[PDB]
Amino acid sequence: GWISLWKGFSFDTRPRFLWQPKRECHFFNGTERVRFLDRYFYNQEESVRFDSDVGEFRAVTELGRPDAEYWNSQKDILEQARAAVDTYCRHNYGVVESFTVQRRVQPKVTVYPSKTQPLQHHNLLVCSVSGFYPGSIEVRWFLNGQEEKAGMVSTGLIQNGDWTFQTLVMLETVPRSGEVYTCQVEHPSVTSPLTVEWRA
Amino acid sequence: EHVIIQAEFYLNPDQSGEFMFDFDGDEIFHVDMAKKETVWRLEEFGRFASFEAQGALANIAVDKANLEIMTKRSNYTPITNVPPEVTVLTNSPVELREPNVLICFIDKFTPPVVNVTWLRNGKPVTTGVSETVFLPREDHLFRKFHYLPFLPSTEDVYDCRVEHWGLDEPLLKHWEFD
Ligand SMILES: *[C@@H]1O[C@H](CO[C@@H]2O[C@@H](C)[C@@H](O)[C@@H](O)[C@@H]2O)[C@@H](O)[C@H](O[C@@H]2O[C@@H](C)[C@@H](O)[C@@H](O)[C@@H]2O)[C@H]1NC(C)=O
Ligand SMILES: *[C@@H]1O[C@H](CO)[C@@H](O)[C@H](O)[C@H]1NC(C)=O
Repeated sequence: GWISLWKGFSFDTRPRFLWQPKRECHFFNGTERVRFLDRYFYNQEESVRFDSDVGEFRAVTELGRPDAEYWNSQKDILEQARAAVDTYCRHNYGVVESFTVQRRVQPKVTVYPSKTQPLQHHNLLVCSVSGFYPGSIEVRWFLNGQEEKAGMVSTGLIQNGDWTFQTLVMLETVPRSGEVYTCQVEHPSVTSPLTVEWRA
Repeated sequence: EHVIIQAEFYLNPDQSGEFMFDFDGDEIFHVDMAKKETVWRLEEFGRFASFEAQGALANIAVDKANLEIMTKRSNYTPITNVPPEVTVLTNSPVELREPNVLICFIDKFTPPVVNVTWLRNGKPVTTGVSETVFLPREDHLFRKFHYLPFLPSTEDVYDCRVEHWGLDEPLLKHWEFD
């Protein structure tokens, strides 16, 4: 299919002036509930906005006040915006859905000891989860069937910018012989949880 | 729950403009203004969809005309520089002599003008490097990624050097094997 753009409407120390249109389509439960926003930003400051849940243009700052009023008086401009949820959002959703909403890339999970600082014996177990999509993920540490919930630091979700994610979850522990640690990963690319064991 | 964003900008006096689609924070495509060309973020995307880059060129023209109207209306109020914060990380856990990728993540900045150089042992590198366009944020600052494929070793150290008008000095973020 052909992605259709939203055309929108018409209104070194030297100074810069920046114009930022943002056309947002918010989807809930597929295209069951869709929300469209036409947002115009001047020097990072929103001036005028069309929100499909409101049904008319609104000035966010005084700078956008003339255009919100004029656009709201135009039957044709206003009905174009109110139709955008269909002519624009739902259209583009059907075009890109197969390789965006449905994209699934499996994580690579590895476990390795590390150190908080120059120490003599490893005091961190690192569960490295990388290369996955989408970003929704759960990473849990277990020590012999008991979930370790204390003494954990995570990098959080790291977006690599190439449609893959990465995350590291560190367990603060000096491993003792006979202890079996399990990192458990839940991700929509796999039906069951992923587990990776590490022994001292 | 998903969000698709058509994000554009035009910047004076640089006369820079960009046009891109964002899906849940990742780029679907942008339009190469010089080459009149749709550039998909992953090559496979272009085998499932199409976009007329001419339409993006037309939107940029309207953006320029809108900018000049609003610049005058604001009595030429300029934008406040916001300097980036820079993070250098690897694509995956680093293993010696096993190919990896250095990522320079440039975040939370505006206007969308930046100079980025990869340095290996203090020397600028340009071989195999790649970059993204200026990506949107919810707070309407920008993101950008720069990439450098590398062979990890104990001998080479790396820096991503970032210059921005909101910074007093070049920002260098270091990376080395530990
Ligand atoms: C831009 O300047 C307009 C006039 O220039 C100034 O006028 C006053 C404020 C004084 O400082 C003088 O020295 C300057 O030359 C000013 O009218 C305009 O204000 C905007 O337009 C007026 C008509 C009102 O609607 C007001 O509420 C607006 O702010 C200045 N523009 C802005 C965005 O401030
Ligand atoms: C990038 O480098 C050029 C060349 O010196 C310079 O003119 C421009 O101002 C720089 N941009 C920055 C530092 O943001």
